[PDB]
Amino acid sequence: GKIQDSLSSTPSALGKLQDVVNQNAQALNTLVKQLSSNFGAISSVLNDI
Amino acid sequence: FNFNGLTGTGVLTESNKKFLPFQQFGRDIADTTDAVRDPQTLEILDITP
Amino acid sequence: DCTMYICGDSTECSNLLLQYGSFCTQLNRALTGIAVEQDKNTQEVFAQV
Repeated sequence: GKIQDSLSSTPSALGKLQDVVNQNAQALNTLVKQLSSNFGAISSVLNDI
Repeated sequence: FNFNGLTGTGVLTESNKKFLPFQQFGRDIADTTDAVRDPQTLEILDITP
Repeated sequence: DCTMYICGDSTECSNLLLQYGSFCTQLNRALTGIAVEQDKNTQEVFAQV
């Protein structure tokens, strides 16, 4: 019975398992955000250039 | 589609976005155009590949 | 810190780093992830009583 309340006590009880999906979404988000950099070129839009 | 010289590719659908009168282009996180106004008629359009 | 190494003490070079996006923001997250890990390892191996 204590296990039922302990899990519902704090939301951070699943920190060891929550960080797995947060890191995956964090790294993937930066990859698409990097597409806006022009890398010293005229513009970041390949269709426009 | 080719609006004012901006080449692109996708399906044009009706958009509920509320552009201010002095704005013409909408962009996402990846700096890719998603909303654009017809130069002749003042309705707003949505872009999705 | 990236700005002190790649373009240290120069404002002209500091501006040119912004056009690359957020490369060195990723590095700061990388080196701080292992930094916390080092302080963690001492706690499982020693702080057991």
